[PDB]
Amino acid sequence: TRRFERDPTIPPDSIKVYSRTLFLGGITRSVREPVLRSMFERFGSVQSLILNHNYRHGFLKMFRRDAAEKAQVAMENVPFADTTIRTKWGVGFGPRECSDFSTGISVIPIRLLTDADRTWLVTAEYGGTGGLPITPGIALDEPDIEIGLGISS
Ligand SMILES: [Cl-]
Ligand code: NA
Ligand code: NA
Repeated sequence: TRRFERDPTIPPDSIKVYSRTLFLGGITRSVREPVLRSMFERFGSVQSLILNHNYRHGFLKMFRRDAAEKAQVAMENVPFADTTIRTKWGVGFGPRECSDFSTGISVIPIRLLTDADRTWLVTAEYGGTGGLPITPGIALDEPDIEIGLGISS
């Protein structure tokens, strides 16, 4: 079910966004996408998994925030081959400075949302407002991003 919570105790003129994105550290070339995908599918459905071995990292997005929380706890520090897979909260939406890297929760002043950010929030298939306007004092899950700005599809 979509998160759309009244969260009136957060700071004025802001929204709270729960990340669905996990940062993956320790990603040596012995750590491959099909294997990580199978590991994370235990916790829920995986929406995106992109490894960049050039940087020894990857980014995972779960369809559901609750699945991301379960995955982050279970996969926080996993010995594997020549490395240790280290799963931490990432940020996939909004200003990076607004994201608490300890918890994967952003509190974002509405004034810092770009027009693309605003549009993605209200039109996202997963996360976001579920088609409602952005107003202060609401908590939401990370929306899907990086698609065209449109309301016809
Ligand atoms: Cl799921
Ligand atoms: Na590393
Ligand atoms: Na570390």
